[PDB]
Amino acid sequence: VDTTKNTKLFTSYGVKTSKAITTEVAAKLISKAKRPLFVVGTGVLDPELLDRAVKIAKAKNIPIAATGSSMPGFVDKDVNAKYINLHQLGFYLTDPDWPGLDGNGNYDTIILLGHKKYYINQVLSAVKNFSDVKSISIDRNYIQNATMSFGNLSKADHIAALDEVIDLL
Amino acid sequence: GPMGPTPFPTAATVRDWSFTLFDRYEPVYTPMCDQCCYCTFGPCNLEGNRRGACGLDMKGQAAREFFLRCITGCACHSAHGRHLLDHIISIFGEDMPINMGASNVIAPNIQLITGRQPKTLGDLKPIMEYVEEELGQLLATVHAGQEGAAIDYDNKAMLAGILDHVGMEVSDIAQVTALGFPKSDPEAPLVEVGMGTLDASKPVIIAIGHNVAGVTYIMDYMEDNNLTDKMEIGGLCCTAFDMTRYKREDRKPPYAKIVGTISKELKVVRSGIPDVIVIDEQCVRADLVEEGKKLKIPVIASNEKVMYGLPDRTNDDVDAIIEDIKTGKIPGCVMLDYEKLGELVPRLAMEMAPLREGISAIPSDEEMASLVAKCVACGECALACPEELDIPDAIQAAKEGDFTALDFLHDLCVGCRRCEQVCNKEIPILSVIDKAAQKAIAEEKGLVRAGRGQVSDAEIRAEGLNLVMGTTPGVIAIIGCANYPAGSKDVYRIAEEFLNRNYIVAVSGCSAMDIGMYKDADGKTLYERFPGRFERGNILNTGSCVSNSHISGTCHKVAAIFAGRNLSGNLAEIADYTLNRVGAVGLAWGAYSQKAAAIGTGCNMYGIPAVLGPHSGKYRRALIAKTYDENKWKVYDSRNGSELDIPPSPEFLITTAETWQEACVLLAKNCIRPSDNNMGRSIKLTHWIELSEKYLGVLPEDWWKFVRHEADLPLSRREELLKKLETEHGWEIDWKKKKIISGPKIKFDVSSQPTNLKRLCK
Amino acid sequence: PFEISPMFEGERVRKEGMFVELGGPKSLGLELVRAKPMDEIEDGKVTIVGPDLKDMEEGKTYPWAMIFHVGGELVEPDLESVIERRVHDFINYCQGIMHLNQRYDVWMRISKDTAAKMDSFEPFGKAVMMLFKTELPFIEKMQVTFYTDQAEVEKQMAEAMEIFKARDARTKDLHDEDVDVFYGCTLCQSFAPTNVCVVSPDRVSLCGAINWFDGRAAAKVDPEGPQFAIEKGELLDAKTGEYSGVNEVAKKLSSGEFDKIKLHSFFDAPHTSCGCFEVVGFYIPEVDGIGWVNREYQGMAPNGLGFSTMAGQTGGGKQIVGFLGIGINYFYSPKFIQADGGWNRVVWLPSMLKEKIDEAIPDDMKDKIATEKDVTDIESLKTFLKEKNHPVVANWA
Ligand code: SF4
Ligand code: SF4
Ligand code: SF4
Ligand code: SF4
Ligand code: SF4
Ligand code: NI
Ligand code: NI
Repeated sequence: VDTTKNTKLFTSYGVKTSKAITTEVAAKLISKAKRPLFVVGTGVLDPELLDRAVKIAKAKNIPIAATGSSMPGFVDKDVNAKYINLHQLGFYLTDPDWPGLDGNGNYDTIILLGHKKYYINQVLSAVKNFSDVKSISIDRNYIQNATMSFGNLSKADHIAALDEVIDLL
Repeated sequence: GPMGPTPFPTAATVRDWSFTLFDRYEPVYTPMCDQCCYCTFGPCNLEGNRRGACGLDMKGQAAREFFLRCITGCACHSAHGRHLLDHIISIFGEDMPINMGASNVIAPNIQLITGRQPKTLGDLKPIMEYVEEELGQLLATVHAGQEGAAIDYDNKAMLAGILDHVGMEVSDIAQVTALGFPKSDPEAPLVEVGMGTLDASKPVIIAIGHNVAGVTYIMDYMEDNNLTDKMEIGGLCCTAFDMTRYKREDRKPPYAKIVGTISKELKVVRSGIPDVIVIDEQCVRADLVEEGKKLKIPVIASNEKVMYGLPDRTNDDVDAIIEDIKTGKIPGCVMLDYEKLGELVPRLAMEMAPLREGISAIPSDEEMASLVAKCVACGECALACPEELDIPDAIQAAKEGDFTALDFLHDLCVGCRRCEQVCNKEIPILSVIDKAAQKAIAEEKGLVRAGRGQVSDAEIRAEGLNLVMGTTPGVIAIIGCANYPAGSKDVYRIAEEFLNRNYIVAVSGCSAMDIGMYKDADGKTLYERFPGRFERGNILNTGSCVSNSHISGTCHKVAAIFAGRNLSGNLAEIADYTLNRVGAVGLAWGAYSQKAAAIGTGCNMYGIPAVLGPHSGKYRRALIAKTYDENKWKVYDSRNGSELDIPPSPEFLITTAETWQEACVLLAKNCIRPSDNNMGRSIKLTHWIELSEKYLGVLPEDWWKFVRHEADLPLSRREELLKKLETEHGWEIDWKKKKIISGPKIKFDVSSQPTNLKRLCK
Repeated sequence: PFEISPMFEGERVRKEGMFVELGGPKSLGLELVRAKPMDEIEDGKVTIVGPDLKDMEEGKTYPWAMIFHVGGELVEPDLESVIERRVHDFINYCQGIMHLNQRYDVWMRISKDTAAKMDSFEPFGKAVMMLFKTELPFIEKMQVTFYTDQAEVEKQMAEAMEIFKARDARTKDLHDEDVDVFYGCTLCQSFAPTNVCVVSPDRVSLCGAINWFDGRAAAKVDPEGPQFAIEKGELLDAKTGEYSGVNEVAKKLSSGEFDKIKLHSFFDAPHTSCGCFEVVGFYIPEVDGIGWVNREYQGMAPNGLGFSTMAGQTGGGKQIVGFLGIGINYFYSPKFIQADGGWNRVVWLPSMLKEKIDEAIPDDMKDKIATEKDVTDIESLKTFLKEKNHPVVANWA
């Protein structure tokens, strides 16, 4: 289940690179967040991914930004989720004065799950270069532009890692 | 007669309008890299918004890169237009009048930008000149140490976009007037599209590119010798539309066929279908010779832009070239003489068809079984796939006689070969996918409407009434390239959804080809289900890429017809009018090229919002507005000059979307305009709420921000929404009259005239 | 039941995919709206006589007469037809229900899924009545009666024939002196800001979609909206259709672009057109005549200009003297360009327009108007008007 193994890329965004963290470090970083925002994508509609995302969000009462067409999954659920565009969210996160979804203020750390690499990397470029909002990627693809991320994982390995993170939250 | 303030504009003249746009729609930079490779002082690490050795920060670098893409697209359009215009004037004479259609303004973009009113063909000659001169100036800005601020690169990119639109309009006007293209015909002939439309029992010529000059000579030679009934000619990319519009103003069915978009470019070559390949200018794969020589498929260059490192046989005899290509060392030649090319290509195809028989890259069933058994699931192909397809899972499934995963992956794949070059086993994954989807390819047949040209000044008037009486919810312009994230069916789904709700859908480029490819359960396509008129519930295909200048021009005509505004040198006025009143949104789902960037930027400078595919985030620039900041949503009333509030729509000038449901919701929401009356606002709110509920499970949270009047609400759920307004928002409402008496922050007043310019206020 | 939405307007229920066909060519179909005082009208009530939705067989045709009884404080029969003019659209708001034509040519079908889901006619009529009450809020009470017997539908159709004849006669006999208010429309100000429209019983609106009754009903719906009532007040010129109230309202709502607007005039402050006129009218000064061109004419006028060019000079909400935009029913107005001589000034017309508006051209002036078949150039027009004794000959000295 070791996630920090396959730190392999096809192209590089430069010298600065994401940190490949284990399940324990990811759980600690999620539990220590001052104001986390669970940024989720349309790729979470897989039943295992959806169940694990709901459990992760409800474990720490994390509000969800359901970017893309991922809102229909959370309508029947209980987690507080709101819809927003990923590009618009990336633009807003670089603004310290943004009230946010609840109006309580801008966020600190964003958790990413269920995204396409060429899209989330492009948004994270702006987010990580023009702001101080940290990003934790619990997806099965190694995201370079995130502050912390999992390594390249199999789907079964990703499911196991998500389950372990749930049991360690 | 009357001229505006900005004829023949430059970077300084359009600075005010671009800056006004950027104050509301802030630029968002998503850099594609942390380094600069430009000059020997580098490469410079600009990560963390640091500065290079020239003092340029990363925002400036991203702005410069996007500006370079825009000027490259503008240069492509302008150079194609210049070559076409020179050839047309050489053959047909410089005194040929412009015959574009039944219209009052025949060159809306030329009049809007330059301020001139061309009449003949030679009148287009100075305009092109102006563009090229400006290009040089803009190109000078790509040099190191040529600008410090990113806003000054964004303004120059906007200028590049509008110049690009001028170039496309010049090119399309010249080609339509000269080569007898359809002139605003709502009943343009239908032409077959797909790989399953080329009969392999005849010699096959395949034309790839964007020009039509040599293609016209090829068709003329085919027609003169009566070879049209025994030789099949197909077009890839916009040259297919250009060849299927050739002399098709009489609506006779065309013998030319359309193969597909750029994605099919390699796949057809892999199938052995083509017998001769001709390449003109652009959107041409740079390894066609590499994959064609293996199959003995001659490749012929026809333009000085693309010589493909081939020998130049221009001054020679056709028989010697034919003999050398047939049995010799050269896989092709550069044939810059158009008559010689038009004579050589048919004879070469005829003499090569019986000699390349039974040659294709498709593996045998046993060969494909061995190939699928060779894999070890190392994951390199999935890592190198631009669309991130799950190739190893498909190969593992197919190891046990399950060839349907590759069949599914065929539509999503773009035929880019990048997976093959990282496979240590040398497995031709592209050919494996083609073999698995052979039957589906054989089933691929569709119909598309030929390029009508521009929209006539009668259909615009016929549709203005429908747009003001709340029966046409808006205009959706589906354009762009074919680098789709999830296959070519997304554009079809979006177009079908918006046509079912009686929008005005206008299509062009590769998107039209990939929309006209999915027959319905009744065996019909969208172009046969809905007519090609400019009216609600109708879909019209303007034509090739250079036809997009008409779509934007349509918006300008709306300003010049119903408002009577001057077009000559009135970029700011007409752009403000379009931004505040005309409901039109562009959609580029698969844009990859710099031409698409130029077209989108030019549309943005005209005030038309655009939604692009998820890949377009690699363009490094978007334009998004801050909804929460209420001080960035104020205009001036053109009668009082006082400050007036507007609804936050459109909320962006260019943006990206991940899935097609999100694109549908964004397109529906962004058709709203501040000046909409009760009926138009009501119908737009109805469709936006319905789409949001259908594709997101929830209804929007900002709907109340667009309700100025009790007539603004949808008809079906008026009481259900008024109760929510009273309860959730606390608005004051009268129940006997079903009237909102208080609560809106903007009182409805149809006579109000929003403006972003203080120089046009009483 | 079903879902009401304007998306299902192009839904065509084919014969292979429909439960029952109501009305149409083979049978006799009818729809009607009748106004009654608000004491015999029951809201939320549908009366069905004979067979119902569950008592019908597939692939058949039924008469299917529909009668609507409306009641309200400010409801008068003059708007009945106006209500009918919406019925079609409302029927096309119910999913799986197809409506075609109006008056006595109605053709309503029902889909298999919709018929299997409803199982009766009560919810459909209730939804139609709820839409009509939501759209026009002045309708306090509304009731519907559905007839499916052949004999009852024939009786209702005879009554509807007499009612339609009476309504058409009343509409024709209405004039500008039988009324005290005109109706102003500014809905086009979304695209033509300084453009006001005034409609009177003797002058149909610009686009042909609005009449005096339509504007009156719209003003009743919302007096202070973009469709308002104008008090003509003191008449200033009967020949040129000048009214003080209309003049002041035009000055107020025009942002000071045109001070005066003279109805039924061609050169003295004419009506202002945005871009949406069904018909355009040009003035030939060599022949001192007026020609007209409709939107669908792909040919060219004797001056050498088509509809697009000759319509690109009369628009924008301005008041340029010369070309004037009008509708299609304006030819039937008794005071048709009266201050210009009227039909005595029309010199040229396309063949399609003449064959369409034959009912408006007087019997004496029918053989006095040129067509594109007869005249190709201006000299040919002069020769044609010299041969056929057009009254415009006298003005030439
Ligand atoms: S943008 Fe491309 S060429 Fe320039 S430094 Fe980055 S990777 Fe290299
Ligand atoms: S242009 Fe500037 S940032 Fe780029 S390499 Fe040269 S000095 Fe460095
Ligand atoms: S690169 Fe080749 S060997 Fe590796 S997983 Fe892909 S197909 Fe298999
Ligand atoms: S050829 Fe197709 S499957 Fe292979 S990398 Fe390119 S897009 Fe992916
Ligand atoms: S043209 Fe017709 S719809 Fe437009 S403002 Fe005039 S009367 Fe109203
Ligand atoms: Ni109008
Ligand atoms: Ni108009």
